[PDB]
Amino acid sequence: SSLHIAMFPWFAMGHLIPYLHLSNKLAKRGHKISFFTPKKTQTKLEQFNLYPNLITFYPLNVPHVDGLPFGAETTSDVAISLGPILMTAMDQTQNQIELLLTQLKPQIIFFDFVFLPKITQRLGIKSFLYFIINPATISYTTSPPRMFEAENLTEVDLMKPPKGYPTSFNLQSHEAKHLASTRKIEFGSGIPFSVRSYNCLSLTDAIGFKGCREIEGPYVDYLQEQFGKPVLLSGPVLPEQSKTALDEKWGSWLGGFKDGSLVYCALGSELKLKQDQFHELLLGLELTGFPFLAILKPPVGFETIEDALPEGFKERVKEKGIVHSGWIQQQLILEHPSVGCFVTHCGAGSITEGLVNNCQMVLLPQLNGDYIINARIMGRHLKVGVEVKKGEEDGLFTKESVYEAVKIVMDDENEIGREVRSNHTKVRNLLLRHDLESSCLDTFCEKLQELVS
Ligand SMILES: O=c1c(O[C@@H]2O[C@H](CO)[C@H](O)[C@H](O)[C@H]2O)c(-c2ccc(O)c(O)c2)oc2cc(O)cc(O)c12
Ligand SMILES: O=c1ccn([C@@H]2O[C@H](COP(=O)(O)OP(=O)(O)O)[C@@H](O)[C@H]2O)c(=O)[nH]1
Repeated sequence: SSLHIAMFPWFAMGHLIPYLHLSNKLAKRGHKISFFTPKKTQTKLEQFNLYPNLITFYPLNVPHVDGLPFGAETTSDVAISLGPILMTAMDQTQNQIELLLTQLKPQIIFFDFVFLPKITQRLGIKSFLYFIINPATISYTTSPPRMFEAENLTEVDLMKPPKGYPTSFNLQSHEAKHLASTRKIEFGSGIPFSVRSYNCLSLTDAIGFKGCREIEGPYVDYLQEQFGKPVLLSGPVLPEQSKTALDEKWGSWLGGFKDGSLVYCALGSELKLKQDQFHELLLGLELTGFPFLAILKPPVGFETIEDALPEGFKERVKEKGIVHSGWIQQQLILEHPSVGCFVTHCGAGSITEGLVNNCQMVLLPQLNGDYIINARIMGRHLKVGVEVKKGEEDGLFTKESVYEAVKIVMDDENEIGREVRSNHTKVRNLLLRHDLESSCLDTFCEKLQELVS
């Protein structure tokens, strides 16, 4: 029988988009989806709704919170430092969420962040905490062994995995320092960041993650053993095709370059670089001599790309490089045959989009636990990309380190480049295997049915 599932993702494009990809896959199997979205953002989401008769959007008014910029609805609307205020606004949607659940009466609600399970169990609805970040990240920072240390968890503590963690990788000093401090910072309604997610993990009926057994399996197993409740896998949430073909302006421009010759660089929809690293990144791309398309916000303190470019940059790169601030159809750009290299901030959505395509991956994780852990897994475990080197204590890169990583992967005679290409091909063949995503969804839907039994 078909399930009625409500979707309540965090107010961020990197959560809304894969939640909607998954919504489409579930609607193809006959399930009815009630998709909760901030009101103005719904217009930008319609392009991803392939089953409008089964997936219905329900708008949420993002409430005012002192400090939240007027009209803001997603993390793409606010500086990263204002994310906690947007979380307070999510928390404050509780009244309109309660109303929606009582009228719509879904069997299950998928959610982020809102530690909701008390309301749903009052209403006889099953709560499902559904992550689109890596379960390796949650396992590393939010498993019970980490939370019982409370404020005694130091940077030295975070240089080791928690007890029982299933794999090994290394963090740099500045990364463990970042994890140790930001963990304690309030993220919405006075709740420390890791406490919030741990409360969600503890109070929800079941947990799910984007991913497959072959890659995410050890982490989901560890989390199931630690929290003693089902931790499901949805499959890798392969991107669905959009109803909008590639913008002719980009299609024309990309089509002027030889196959596999262009370096595409994008650091997602949320973050802004500081000027000095913006300069180092752009000079590093220029040094390679390959054509490039860099999708970047103007750096901190600047309002236009033009004002922040290194001196003489436009004049030198001419028509071979574009640095662009606006939202583009990244999934369609990565499919274009001109693209030979993807310099990625290692957001989990961008990683999936890179892996299912042919571009060589250069890993430039920004300062966020999931980006860093995705980068270590991709660079050291799957070995599908080359990571740009950062200073151990300062977390900064040089233009020469960007140049070096791109040069390695784009050099047909470089054996590291050939290696990461071969490994990437193996991972793409896995993720696109004719029965991989379907058998993940088969198991996923069987366990959701068990949950509502
Ligand atoms: O990046 C992490 C992350 O997601 C991001 O969190 C950012 C906070 O600044 C932004 O909000 C951003 O948009 C969002 O994607 C979540 C998270 C997601 C969904 C949940 O339901 C939830 O409970 C937790 O947990 C983490 C836990 C870590 O220890 C380290 C991490 O790096 C993350
Ligand atoms: O200009 C842009 C920026 C991002 N994306 C998409 O937005 C999502 C970003 O998710 P990810 O986890 O990679 O990064 P975030 O933006 O959340 O840091 C992915 O599906 C990207 O394809 C896009 O289409 N155009």
